Amino acid sequence: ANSERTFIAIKPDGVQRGLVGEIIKRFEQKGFRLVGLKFLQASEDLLKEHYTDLKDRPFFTGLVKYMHSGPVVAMVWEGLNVVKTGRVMLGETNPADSKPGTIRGDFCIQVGRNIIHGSDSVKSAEKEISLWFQPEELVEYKSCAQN
Amino acid sequence: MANSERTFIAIKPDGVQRGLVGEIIKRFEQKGFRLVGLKFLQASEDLLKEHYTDLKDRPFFTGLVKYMHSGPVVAMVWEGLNVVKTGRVMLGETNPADSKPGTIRGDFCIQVGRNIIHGSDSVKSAEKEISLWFQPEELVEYKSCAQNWIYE
Amino acid sequence: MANSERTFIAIKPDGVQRGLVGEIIKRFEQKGFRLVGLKFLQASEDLLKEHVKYMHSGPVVAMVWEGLNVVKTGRVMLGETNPADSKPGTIRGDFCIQVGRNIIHGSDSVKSAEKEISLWFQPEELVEYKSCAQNWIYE
Amino acid sequence: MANSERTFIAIKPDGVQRGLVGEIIKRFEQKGFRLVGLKFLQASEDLLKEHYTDLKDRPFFTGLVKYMHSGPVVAMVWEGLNVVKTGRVMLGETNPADSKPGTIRGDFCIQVGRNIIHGSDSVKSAEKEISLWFQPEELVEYKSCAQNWIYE
Amino acid sequence: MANSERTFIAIKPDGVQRGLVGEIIKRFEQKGFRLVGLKFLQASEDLLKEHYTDLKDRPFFTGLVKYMHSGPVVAMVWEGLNVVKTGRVMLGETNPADSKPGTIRGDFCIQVGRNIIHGSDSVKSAEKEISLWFQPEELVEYKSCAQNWIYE
Amino acid sequence: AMANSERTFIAIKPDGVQRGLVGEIIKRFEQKGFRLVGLKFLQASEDLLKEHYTDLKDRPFFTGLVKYMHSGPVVAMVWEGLNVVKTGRVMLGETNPADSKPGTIRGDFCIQVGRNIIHGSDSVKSAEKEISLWFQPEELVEYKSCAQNWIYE
Ligand SMILES: Nc1ncnc2c1ncn2[C@@H]1O[C@H](COP(=O)(O)OP(=O)(O)O)[C@@H](O)[C@H]1O
Ligand SMILES: Nc1ncnc2c1ncn2[C@@H]1O[C@H](COP(=O)(O)OP(=O)(O)O)[C@@H](O)[C@H]1O
Ligand SMILES: Nc1ncnc2c1ncn2[C@@H]1O[C@H](COP(=O)(O)OP(=O)(O)O)[C@@H](O)[C@H]1O
Ligand SMILES: Nc1ncnc2c1ncn2[C@@H]1O[C@H](COP(=O)(O)OP(=O)(O)O)[C@@H](O)[C@H]1O
Ligand SMILES: Nc1ncnc2c1ncn2[C@@H]1O[C@H](COP(=O)(O)OP(=O)(O)O)[C@@H](O)[C@H]1O
Repeated sequence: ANSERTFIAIKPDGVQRGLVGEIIKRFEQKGFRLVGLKFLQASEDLLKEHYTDLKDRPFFTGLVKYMHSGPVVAMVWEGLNVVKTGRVMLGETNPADSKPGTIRGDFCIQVGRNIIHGSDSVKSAEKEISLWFQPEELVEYKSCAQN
Repeated sequence: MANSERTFIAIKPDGVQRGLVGEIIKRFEQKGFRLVGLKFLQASEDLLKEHYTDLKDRPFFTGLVKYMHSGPVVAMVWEGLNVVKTGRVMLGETNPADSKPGTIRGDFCIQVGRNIIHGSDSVKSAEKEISLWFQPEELVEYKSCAQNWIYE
Repeated sequence: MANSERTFIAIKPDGVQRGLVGEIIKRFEQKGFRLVGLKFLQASEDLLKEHVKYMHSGPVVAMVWEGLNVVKTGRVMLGETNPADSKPGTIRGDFCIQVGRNIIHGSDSVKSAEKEISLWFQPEELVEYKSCAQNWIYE
Repeated sequence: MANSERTFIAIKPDGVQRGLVGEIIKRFEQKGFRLVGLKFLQASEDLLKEHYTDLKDRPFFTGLVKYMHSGPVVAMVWEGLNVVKTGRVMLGETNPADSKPGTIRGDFCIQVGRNIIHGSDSVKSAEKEISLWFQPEELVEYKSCAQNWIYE
Repeated sequence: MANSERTFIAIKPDGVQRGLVGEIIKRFEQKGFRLVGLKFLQASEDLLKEHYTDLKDRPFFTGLVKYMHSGPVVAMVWEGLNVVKTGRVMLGETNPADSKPGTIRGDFCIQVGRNIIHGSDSVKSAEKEISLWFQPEELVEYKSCAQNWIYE
Repeated sequence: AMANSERTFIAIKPDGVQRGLVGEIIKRFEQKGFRLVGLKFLQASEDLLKEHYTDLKDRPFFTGLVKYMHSGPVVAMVWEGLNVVKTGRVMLGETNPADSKPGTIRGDFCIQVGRNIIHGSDSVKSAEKEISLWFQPEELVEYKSCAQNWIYE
């Protein structure tokens, strides 16, 4: 359980508003280990697969186009309960319901521009990780402290 | 439009005296709200009693006005989607002991009589407080750049 | 005297070794509590504080903070005892992962605070001073 | 009287647009200077040409006034010992590429035409800038509790 | 054209291990530079020997390569006016003891053998280092909204 | 060899404490990589302060300096690291805060030379004198951190 991994993606608005370092800092100071990190403009096919459970939803077409309008930071973090805690750190889906102290609570307002994505479960994490990262891009090392 | 709601935020004299003006403003800037009005003044007793007119019959009303008059305040107007209620969440609760960490009052103050900040509790009180503290000429209009990334 | 309530906060070795001492003290200063005691030591015979090896393996920063409801609010600022339910914005919510390797301790109650303060601090180490912003904190 | 020196500090439109108002204010508050005046406005073209009258024959003067008029600015007056000279040191240099890390311009901007902030370069120019931008009632007098620990 | 200059910035393994990645990135974001490339990897010894090829005859070369290979590094490309020279200024000096407070090396490290960050020293070095560490398809290309307020 | 075990004495003056800057100052030394060795909180007596500032006893500001340093509690610290004495002074700034640059403690947080919030040993000689004056040897704690492997080669 100490080696659980989650997928975190900084959406284009978050990149455009200069929030990459702030977001990464919150995961670092929390104690989670950085495993994968890349910067890319996600293709429309990749995004449709990423949000496949929401294709019939009314906001899907605009969601895929907005996630394609700019580059994203794709990340993998490792640690105990990182999936659930990552979701807690992110906030709620609607930033209006995200508490102060959370990433979405502190830094954004509207649900269509909520700066960050996080996996909802281990099953979604393993699917998102293998979708966004090849296995050789995931680094394994012993981060300090921890123990 | 919904993305044009406005609220009134005031940094109370204890928040100014303790050097919290920048910290408070920064929270509204980084959240994505747009600064519309900003002034710095020592509010008169008449202005404060009209501001707190719904509390005229509370036992703490006289002490409230005297403390709000004991020093300068920062009066502000912030604009954005749901800015009134979201502003209240960012401030915390009336009693800072009920304000959770991460809120302005939860992080920076202790006692209900010195809660450093005020925020409009409703849209109707907001426009009432805005017009009370600001003239229409003092409210600035500008399209910031990141609104394409703040709103759809 | 209401505003004169005191609590005992201890930074455990993981907090010290991860460089969080100043960050933790800052959260109490910016909140408005008054620093009363502050010392640095490797603790032995910790069998009185608890009712032991990890607290003896390294250094502990022991503090005494004063203010209205400092015991209750101090525990709010630390976060829940498990870091998995601790909210972002709290000390444990921001910096802590698991329960065993905890970074910080805070007094459970006023009665516990009085006991822990008397055990860890001599009376000569508790400094009384009037801070300037305390009349802007209290009514 | 030396501890009562005042300077004029203005956050330019790019500074407001990029959300640096609270950050800039925080640096002056944490330094120990006293906030005296604070207002938010879109400066008229006459006010800006008067503000930059010593540069009217420069090739960039026209673009400077237009850019300064392109958005709202935050006008400020700060008080303290050597606040004019120290204010310039905290801002950095005219070209952000010459501004050192730790200063406002060094930390936050890149090119001279977009250097987010203005500060008076002398007591004389500060006196003129403060009168040009502020009315006398907009300057607030108060004693902060910090001053006994800031000045001997 | 000048505003499209690019530099290579690497966070060294000690910087990654001490939890400084976000701090370092934030200094480049808040300054106004545009992130162009970003990757996380454990660099091979041959990559590291080519990167520091001008130092192959230095007595510390073997220890430098081993240390740079002992953990994963964060590789980055940043774009902006004078980003190469300004990146050096933000980094500090080779010896952290000569790096001023406010710089990355001056704030965050102590020993020359563990100075947490690398940055290109020249435009020629940056072009060599960028193509050494990145492939062209990894260099992302976009119009940051916050760019009409950074550049004239 | 033991160059990384050099120690300095840093004291947060009463104005630094009263203005709520204790956490800010400690953080700068922590994030730099220096190791906290000693830490205490006390209202230093006049006899202690006069010994601490003995080289200044004939200066015009000596009596005011001792009185102000006694008017409230100070945070006394010992920090350890390579060249921590000289580097600590750089992190502090100059005697006059008006000559202290942004990014330094005195440059960011204070204004006047008489209220410069912090003290730091000006030499290795001064440091061992100041450390023993304010601290007994059993108050100096020993530990090694995970970061030491990444701060020093
Ligand atoms: N009502 C909506 N309008 C526009 N976009 C939405 C709406 N609801 C969700 N989205 C977008 O779809 C993304 C995925 O939503 P979902 O997976 O249900 O929540 P979460 O973001 O917590 O995983 C969100 O990040 C958001 O940007
Ligand atoms: N019991 C009390 N004693 C002293 N002051 C109080 C008390 N209750 C409220 N106040 C002050 O009156 C102000 C207005 O009260 P109210 O509008 O009910 O709270 P809020 O400001 O959270 O909306 C508060 O900001 C607080 O500073
Ligand atoms: N060569 C230039 N190109 C574009 N803008 C300039 C140039 N020189 C100065 N400016 C702008 O005009 C303002 C006033 O210039 P000056 O008073 O000399 O600098 P400072 O504001 O640092 O005192 C500057 O802050 C800068 O924004
Ligand atoms: N004297 C030295 N001893 C050990 N390592 C060194 C020494 N000089 C340089 N290095 C290492 O080699 C790297 C490259 O050296 P150089 O290119 O001269 O410095 P810079 O990184 O400042 O451009 C440095 O960042 C440092 O980590
Ligand atoms: N001219 C002065 N007036 C008042 N106090 C002073 C003056 N010069 C120095 N002091 C105080 O005495 C302390 C010791 O001075 P000194 O050791 O020479 O400087 P530093 O503290 O930078 O080493 C200073 O930190 C300062 O607080």
